[PDB]
Amino acid sequence: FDTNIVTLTRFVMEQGRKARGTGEMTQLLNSLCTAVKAISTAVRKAGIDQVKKLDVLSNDLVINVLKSSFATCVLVTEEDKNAIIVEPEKRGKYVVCFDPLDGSSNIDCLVSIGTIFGIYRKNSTDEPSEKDALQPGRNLVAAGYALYGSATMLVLAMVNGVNCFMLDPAIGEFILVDRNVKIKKKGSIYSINEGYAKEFDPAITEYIQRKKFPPDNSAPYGARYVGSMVADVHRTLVYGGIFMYPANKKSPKGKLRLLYECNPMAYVMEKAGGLATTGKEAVLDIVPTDIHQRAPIILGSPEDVTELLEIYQKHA
Amino acid sequence: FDTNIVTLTRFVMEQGRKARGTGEMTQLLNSLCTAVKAISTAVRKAGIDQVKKLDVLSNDLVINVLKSSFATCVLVTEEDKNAIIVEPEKRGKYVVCFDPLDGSSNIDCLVSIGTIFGIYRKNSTDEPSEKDALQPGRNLVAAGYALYGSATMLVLAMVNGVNCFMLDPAIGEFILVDRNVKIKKKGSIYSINEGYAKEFDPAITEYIQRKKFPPDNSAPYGARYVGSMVADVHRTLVYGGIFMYPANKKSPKGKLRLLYECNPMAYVMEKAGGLATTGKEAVLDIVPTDIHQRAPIILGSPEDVTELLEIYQKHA
Amino acid sequence: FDTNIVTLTRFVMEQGRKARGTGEMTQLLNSLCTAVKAISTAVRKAGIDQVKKLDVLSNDLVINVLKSSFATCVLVTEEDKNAIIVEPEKRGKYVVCFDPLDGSSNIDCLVSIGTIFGIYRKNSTDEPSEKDALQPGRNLVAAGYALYGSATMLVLAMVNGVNCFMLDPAIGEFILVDRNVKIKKKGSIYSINEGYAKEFDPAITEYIQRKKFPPDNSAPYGARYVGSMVADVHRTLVYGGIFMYPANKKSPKGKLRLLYECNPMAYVMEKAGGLATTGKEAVLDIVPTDIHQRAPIILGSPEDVTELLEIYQKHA
Amino acid sequence: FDTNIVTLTRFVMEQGRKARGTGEMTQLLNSLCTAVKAISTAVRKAGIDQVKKLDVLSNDLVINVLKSSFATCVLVTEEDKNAIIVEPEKRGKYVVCFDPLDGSSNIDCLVSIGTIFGIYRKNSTDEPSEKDALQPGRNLVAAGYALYGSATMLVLAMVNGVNCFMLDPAIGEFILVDRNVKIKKKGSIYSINEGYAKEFDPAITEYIQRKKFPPDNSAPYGARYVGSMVADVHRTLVYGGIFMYPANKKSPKGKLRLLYECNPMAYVMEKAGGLATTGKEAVLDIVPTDIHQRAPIILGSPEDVTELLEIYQKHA
Ligand SMILES: Nc1ncnc2c1ncn2[C@@H]1O[C@H](COP(=O)(O)O)[C@@H](O)[C@H]1O
Ligand SMILES: Nc1ncnc2c1ncn2[C@@H]1O[C@H](COP(=O)(O)O)[C@@H](O)[C@H]1O
Ligand SMILES: Nc1ncnc2c1ncn2[C@@H]1O[C@H](COP(=O)(O)O)[C@@H](O)[C@H]1O
Ligand SMILES: Nc1ncnc2c1ncn2[C@@H]1O[C@H](COP(=O)(O)O)[C@@H](O)[C@H]1O
Ligand SMILES: O=P(O)(O)OC[C@H]1O[C@](O)(CO)[C@@H](O)[C@@H]1O
Ligand SMILES: O=P(O)(O)OC[C@H]1O[C@](O)(CO)[C@@H](O)[C@@H]1O
Ligand SMILES: O=P(O)(O)OC[C@H]1O[C@](O)(CO)[C@@H](O)[C@@H]1O
Ligand SMILES: O=P(O)(O)OC[C@H]1O[C@](O)(CO)[C@@H](O)[C@@H]1O
Ligand SMILES: [Mg+2]
Ligand SMILES: [Mg+2]
Ligand SMILES: [Mg+2]
Ligand SMILES: [Mg+2]
Repeated sequence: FDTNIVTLTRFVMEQGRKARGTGEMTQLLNSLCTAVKAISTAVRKAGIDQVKKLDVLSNDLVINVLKSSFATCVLVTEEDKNAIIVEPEKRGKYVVCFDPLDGSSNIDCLVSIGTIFGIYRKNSTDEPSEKDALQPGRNLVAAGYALYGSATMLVLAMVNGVNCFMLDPAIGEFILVDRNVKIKKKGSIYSINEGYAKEFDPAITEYIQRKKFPPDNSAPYGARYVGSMVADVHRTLVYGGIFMYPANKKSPKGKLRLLYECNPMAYVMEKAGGLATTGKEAVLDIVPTDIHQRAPIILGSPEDVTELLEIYQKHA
Repeated sequence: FDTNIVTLTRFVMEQGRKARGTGEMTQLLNSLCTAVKAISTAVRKAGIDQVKKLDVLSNDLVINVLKSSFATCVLVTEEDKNAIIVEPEKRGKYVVCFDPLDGSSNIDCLVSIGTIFGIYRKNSTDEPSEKDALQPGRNLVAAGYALYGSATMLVLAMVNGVNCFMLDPAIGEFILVDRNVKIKKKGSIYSINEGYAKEFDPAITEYIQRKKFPPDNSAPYGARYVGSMVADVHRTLVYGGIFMYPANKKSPKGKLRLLYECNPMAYVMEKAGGLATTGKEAVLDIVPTDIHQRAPIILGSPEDVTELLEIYQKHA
Repeated sequence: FDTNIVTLTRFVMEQGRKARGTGEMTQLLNSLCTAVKAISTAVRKAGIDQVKKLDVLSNDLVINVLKSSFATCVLVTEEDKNAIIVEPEKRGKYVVCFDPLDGSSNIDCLVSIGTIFGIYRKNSTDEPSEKDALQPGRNLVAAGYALYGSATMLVLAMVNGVNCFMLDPAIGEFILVDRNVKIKKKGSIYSINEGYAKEFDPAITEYIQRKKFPPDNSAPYGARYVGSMVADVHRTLVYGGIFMYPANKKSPKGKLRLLYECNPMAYVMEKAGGLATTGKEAVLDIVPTDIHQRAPIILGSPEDVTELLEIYQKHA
Repeated sequence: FDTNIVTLTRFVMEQGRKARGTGEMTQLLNSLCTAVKAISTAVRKAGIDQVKKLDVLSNDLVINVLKSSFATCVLVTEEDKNAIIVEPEKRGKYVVCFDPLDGSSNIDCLVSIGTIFGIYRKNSTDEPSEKDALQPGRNLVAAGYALYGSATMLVLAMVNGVNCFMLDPAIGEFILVDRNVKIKKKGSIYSINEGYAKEFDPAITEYIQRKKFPPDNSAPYGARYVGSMVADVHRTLVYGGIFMYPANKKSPKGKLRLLYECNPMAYVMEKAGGLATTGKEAVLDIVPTDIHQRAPIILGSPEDVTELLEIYQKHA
C-alpha cells in the first residue's frame, strides 16, 4: 500500500547521488517533470484558440519552469526564432533543446501529442549564445519525451539506459513502469506517410514494396502512421519496426528538426539499442549549423534499419 | 462565469423534454455518461496486464451501470459470446450494442482508444433475446462514441444531429464544444492499412494510386492510420477524408463487426452528412444474422466515398 | 463493478419521474450539482486574496449556472444587496435562496466551508420581485447544503427525507452514501461560541452549565465549535447534539440570516427528525420582512433542543 | 505561466544543497511528500470501514514509502504498539515519529484531519531500537504536518523557519505559499474543550474566565475548537491565540501524545516564535520514557501562553 516504490523524483535523486552530481542536473530534471505535469493537465481539459494558445502556454511553462531551475544557460524551442539566453542570476551550465508540444496541429482531432527535449552541458568558455546549442547529438547528456496519449508517459534516456515512467494523475507522481528498455531487433510495422509516394527516392520505394509484397513470401508488415512523431516513435520503441520521414519534396533536408525532434529521439533509439540514420549518416553525428535545421530520419529496430540501408547502398 | 453553459446532462434532459418521453432514454443516456467518465479515469492511469484487464474493467463498468439505469432489456458486448438479457426487475425497453474499449491492444503503445455504442428500441413483443439486437442500424435511436485521446470527447448522434462534448475532468462534466457537426464534402486524407496491399480488390487498388498519383496535377492526399477505429473515424469526421477497412482475404467479410463498431460509426457519419458503404450496399441497411457479424466499411466525406463507389461500379 | 449504484443524477431524475413533473426542478437540481462540483474544485486549490475572491467566484458560478437551468425567476444571495430577477427568456418558476460559500473567512485557516440553499416555488402571479423570496421556510420545496471538508458531501432534503451524497472527484459524480438520514434523539456535544458568555440570556446560561456540570452524575457533554455553520450543523446531524447561535447583544436578532443560512438548515433538521427553534418560535414558521433578515437558531437532536426550550419557558 | 516558482521538491533540494547534505534527508523529505499526496487523495474520495481502514491505509503508505527512502532506521506510529526497526538493506540514519492520520474519529463527520511527523537523526552507536526514538523534541531535525481541510497544506519547520506549502491537486505539486511564518504575539481566540470544565485545575479555570469576562474590560476572546488537533493548531499559527489540552481527568498525563502529536507541533510553535508548555516545563525538553507517552500541551502566541503561565505560578 504504497506509491510503487520507484517514483521519478526518487530515481533522479538516486542517479544524481551515484554520479556525484552538484544537484544541478537533478534540479533541471525535477523542473522538466513539473512542467510536463502542468502540460499534461492542460492537454487533457483541451478547452474548459486552443492549438495556438495551448502550444503557447506549453512554451511558456517549459521556459519559466526551466529558468527557475537555475540550471540552464541557453534554451532553444521550436516556437522561438532565436535561442533564449538566460539571465546571469538564473544561469546554470546546461543548454536544453525542446519541442514543448509536438503535433499541435492534431489537437483538434484529439491525436496523441508530446514534448521532446535534449540536454547538453555547456562546453565553451564564452558568454552563452546560440553557438552552445549547436553540438552533435552525440554530445547529449540526457534526452527523452513525454507522450500525452491514452495515459501520459515520460521516457528518459540517459547514458546508462532508457526508462519509462507512467504519470499517476491521481497523485501527480511519475512511477517507473519499465526499465532498461531495449527495442526488438526486427519488428513488423513500417511507418511512413505514403501520400508522398511520388516524391520518394528509389530506395524508400523499393523497401516499402518489399514490406507489402515480401519476396521470400513471408508475412507483410502492418502499417501504422499516427502523424504525430512522439506517438509513431514511441510505438516503435515498444512494439518494434521502423519509422521513416525521409527526404522527398521537403528537399533532402526533410521535415523534422534536428536539435529538438530528431536528436532526442535518435539518442533514445541508440540507447534502447536500435538505429537512427538519415540513410547516409547516423543522425547523432550531424554537426548542426542552424538551431532550426531539419534532417531526414529513419529509426527503429536494428534488422529493419540495416535492410533499408542495404537498399540505399544498392542505389549507388 | 461558469462551468460551461451546456453540459451533456443539461442537453440530454432538454432533448427528452422537447421530445416528450417518460425519461427512460434520458436515464440510459445519463448512465452512459457516468460509465464513460469512469473508463476515462481508468484509461488515464492505465498502470497505477493492461490490455485484457482494463477492457474487462470496462466491460464491467458498462454492463453494471446500464442495468442500473432500469432502461435496457438486451445488451450486446464485443467481450461476450452471447447477448445478455437483463433480469425483469431491471428491464427497460432498450437494446444497447457496445464496444467497451476499442483498440484495447494499443494500451501498451498508449494510442487513442474509445468506447462505441448503438441503442435500438425493443419493438418485438416476446421475451427479450439476441433476436432484438439483430436490427439494421437504420433502426438506431442513438449512437456515438467516446474517444480517450489527448483529451476525452463523447460524440453522440441522434435523429436530429451530431454533437461533440469535451470532458472537463476537473469537474467531471461533458461540455458542448461542437454543435451540429457536419463533415467536409471532400477531404484530403485517406486512411487504410496499406500492409494488406497484397490482398486488396482492384477498386481499392485504383483508388489508393489515384490518391497518391493524381492524374491531373493535384496535391496527393495525406495518409494517416492510427490503427484504432475511434481515432481514425473521429479525425475523419472532424477534418474530412475517408477511412476504409475493405474486404480482403484475411477476414474476407472485413474485420470490424457490424452491430457495435460499424453501425454506430455509419450512423454518426450519415447524420454528419457523409457516406458509409460496404462497397456494394450501405452499412446501415444490412440486416444482421449474428450479433458478432463482421462487415466491410468505407466511410467519410460524401465526394470521396462516391469517388470510390464509382470505381467499384467501374468493375463490371 | 461500478461507478456507484445510485448517483445524484440517477436519484434526482428518478424522484422527478415518481413525482410526475415537467422536468424543470430536475434541471434546477442538476444545475446545482454542476455548480457544487465547480466550487469544490476551486476551494480545493484555494491559491493555485483567497476569501473575497473565491466567494466572488462562487457567487458567479451559482448565479450563472442557475439562470442557465431556465428554472429560476428570483435568486437571493448573501453576497448581493438586492434579489436578482431573472430575464424572461431564462425565467422558470423557482426562487432560490443561497449562501455561495459559507465561512469564506476561514479559507486562510483552511477550515471546512460550505454552500447553503433553499428552493421555494413562485406562487405569486405578479412580475417576480423580492416579494416571492419572503416566504416562511415551512414553504420550502427543497433545501440542503454542500460541505467542502476533508471530503465533499451534498446533503439534500426534500418532502420525503434527507439523503447524503459523497463526491467522488475522480469521476465528478455524487454517490448516495446515506439514505433517509434521521438524527439521534439525544446527543452528547453542545456547540456554541462561549466567548459571548458575558452577553448570553439566562436560559442559555443554565443550559451550558447543566451540560458541563450535570446535576446527577452524568458524563458532561463534549464541546465542539468549528466556527463554520455547515461544519457544525453537519456534525450535529450526523452524530447528534445541539448547535446554538442564540440572541446576544452584539447581533441582538442573532447573526445568522433566515432565508439562506437558517431556513435550509432548519428544514434539513426537521426532515431528519430534530428540532429548530428561535428559542421562542420555530425558525421555519417565521415570515420574512427582509431578504437579509437575521434570526436566532438552536437546532439539533429533539430531546436536547426540548431540554433548552423548557429552560426558556422556566423563565416566566 | 508557470508552476509558481518554488515548489516543495525544488525547495527541499536547494536547502539540501545549501547544507551540504548527503541527499539522504532530501530523499526522506521527498518520500513524506509522496505519502501525503497519496493520503490527501484517499481522504478526499472518502469511500468511492473508512475510519478503520483509511487510518490503516495511511499507516501503510507512510511506512512503505518511508522504508523506500532508504533513509530511516526506526519508525514510531500512533498505530503500532512497538517501533518499526527497518531492514538493514533499507536502513538510513533517521528516526521518524508520526501520526499518519490525526482526527480519524472525525472522518464520518467530515472534519479536517492531518498527518504529524517529527524527524530525529539517530544518535547512538547501537543497533537501532526503540531507544533511539526517545530523544527530547529539542533534538528534532525537521518536524511538521499536513492538514487535509478545505485545501491540503504542508507546514514544514526546520531549524531556520516555518514554511507553508499548498497542494495544487491539479498537478500534484506543493507550492510555497507562505514563508518564514511567525505567530502573532497576542491573538484573540482560545481553544479548549470546555466539556471538561469540572475536571480543570484552578489556573486553567481562572484563565478561561479571564478571557470571557476580561477584568480590564476589554473585548472577550472568541472561542473555536474543531476537536481535530492539526486544525486547532494550524488555525492558531495563522490567526493567533492559544490552544489548550491540559491535564484534567486524563491524569496530569493528558490525552495528546509526546513523540508524534505534541513534539512536532511544539517545534513548529517555537520555530514560528510562539511557546509550547505543559504549564510546568517546555514540551520540547521533556525526556521521553515511552514512545506512546502522553503530555499536557498549551501552545500558541507568546503573550497568551505567558499570561497563563503567570496564573499557573499564582497557584503555587
Ligand atoms: N540524475 C542525474 N543528476 C545529476 N547529474 C547526473 C545525473 N545522471 C547523470 N549525471 C552526471 O552528473 C554530472 C552533472 O553534475 P551537476 O551538473 O553538478 O549536477 C554529469 O557528469 C552527468 O553525467
Ligand atoms: N434526450 C432524450 N431523452 C429521451 N428521449 C429522447 C431523447 N432524444 C430523443 N428521444 C426520443 O424520446 C423517446 C424515448 O422516450 P422514453 O423511452 O420514455 O424515455 C424516443 O422517441 C427517442 O426518439
Ligand atoms: N427530483 C425531483 N424532480 C422534479 N420535481 C420534483 C422532484 N422531487 C420532488 N419534486 C416535485 O416535483 C414538482 C416540480 O415539477 P416541475 O417544476 O415541472 O419540474 C414539485 O411538486 C416538487 O415537489
Ligand atoms: N533539506 C535538507 N536536506 C538534507 N539535509 C538537510 C536539509 N536541511 C537541513 N539539512 C542538514 O543536512 C544534514 C543531513 O545530511 P544527510 O543526512 O547526508 O542528507 C543535516 O546537518 C541537517 O541539518
Ligand atoms: O508531413 P505530414 O504528413 O503532414 O506529417 C507531419 C507530422 O509527422 C511528424 O513529422 C512525425 O510524426 C510530426 O512531427 C508532424 O506533425
Ligand atoms: O491493425 P489492423 O489489422 O489494420 O486493424 C486495425 C483495426 O483493428 C482495431 O484496432 C480493433 O478492431 C480497430 O480500431 C482498427 O480499425
Ligand atoms: O465566529 P463567530 O462570531 O462565533 O460566528 C460563527 C458563525 O459565523 C460564520 O462563520 C459565518 O456566518 C458561521 O459559519 C458560524 O456559525
Ligand atoms: O478529548 P476530546 O474532546 O474527545 O478531543 C480529542 C481530540 O482533540 C485533540 O486531542 C486535539 O485536537 C485531537 O487529537 C483529538 O481527536
Ligand atoms: Mg514538431
Ligand atoms: Mg474493436
Ligand atoms: Mg454565512
Ligand atoms: Mg492523534
